Amino acid sequence: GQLHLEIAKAPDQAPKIAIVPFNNDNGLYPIVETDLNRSGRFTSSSKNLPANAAINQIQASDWQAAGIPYVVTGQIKQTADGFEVHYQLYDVQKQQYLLNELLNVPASRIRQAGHMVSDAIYQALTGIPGDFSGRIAYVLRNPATPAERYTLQIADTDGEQPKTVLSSRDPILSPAWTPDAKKIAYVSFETKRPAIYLQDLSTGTREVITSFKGLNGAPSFSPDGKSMLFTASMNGNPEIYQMDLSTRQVKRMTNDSGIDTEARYTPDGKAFIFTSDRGGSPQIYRYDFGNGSVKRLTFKGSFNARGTLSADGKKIALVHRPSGSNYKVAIQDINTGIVNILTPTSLDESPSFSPNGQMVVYATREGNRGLLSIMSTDGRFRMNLPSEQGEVREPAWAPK
Repeated sequence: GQLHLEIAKAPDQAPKIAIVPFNNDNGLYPIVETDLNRSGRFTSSSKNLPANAAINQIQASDWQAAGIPYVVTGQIKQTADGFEVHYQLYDVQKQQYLLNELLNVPASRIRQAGHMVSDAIYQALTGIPGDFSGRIAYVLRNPATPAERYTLQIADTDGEQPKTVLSSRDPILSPAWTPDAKKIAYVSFETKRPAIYLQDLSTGTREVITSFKGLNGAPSFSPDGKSMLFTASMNGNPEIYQMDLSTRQVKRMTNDSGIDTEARYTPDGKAFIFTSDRGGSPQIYRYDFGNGSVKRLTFKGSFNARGTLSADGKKIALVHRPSGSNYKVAIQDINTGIVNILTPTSLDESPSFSPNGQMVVYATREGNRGLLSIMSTDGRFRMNLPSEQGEVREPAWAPK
């Protein structure tokens, strides 16, 4: 675990979830209790318990007395492959089970099993798919390690189980997830000329998507899996290009505005958003594939840039700078245009929505540490992913 997990701002008040230590536990329930405490919507505990419950044995009179609305029980039984977990979620007020599930775990796949159990608990309580399962890509930058100055890594949502995709003495920029999260793309300078690579995460193998003199990078993949957007400045100023994956057909679309830009597809495949200085200030515009029109989306402030789309397609995470203060991570509703400032940030860098749209990851700096921060979109939960050394940049939450 290169990125270690911190909770910075717990939700002020949230329902509590009691989790009874599973009999013959494998180390599973502490992971579940930790996930529930980083859900941004609940808190959980397993130590100072007011009662004693188990599988198919719970009495709600004592859990109400302690003001506990939700209780989780479990049973672990070893199998030939690995172990089984039989877990339940009990609603105390309704006096009924919200979950009664068995999950087969194949041997040393314990952290993924706890995230699955926690994902089911979260969905049973909020109706929103949990995001404790899933991966986040990031680039570790350490000039105090010239051999691995840049390292592209993929880790779990808590930073555990990191997987190094590529390390190099040269810049590695802008990791972008393929629609089904089976492949990852990135801009590499391991050879002097920048090149967008496409790396199969199953077999390992990579391939050069494009590579020339004016390539800026910032890749983004079409929801249909057929096209890719990227930034490149053949001469002078960066511009947005769309590639067709089948024939490597490149042809340009929009911005020759004098600032660096990045294009991000809308999840419906109808359009993409991008940053533009064509109005005299960096704003987020929307290019419609249908008629080729460009429309401004952000109107508040003198600086709106580095926008990304929520999977549902109704929210935009962006970098917002009121001319008085510095960079802020902001959320704008697409339907209504209401801009929600989430938090200050130290880096003019793109945020990334979680698949459920309830979380957002971004790169910032606190103290002398370059770290990743995960915040709930409503602004009450902060989660920190600091590095032991160097800085963490350009996160990309894997989609679902």
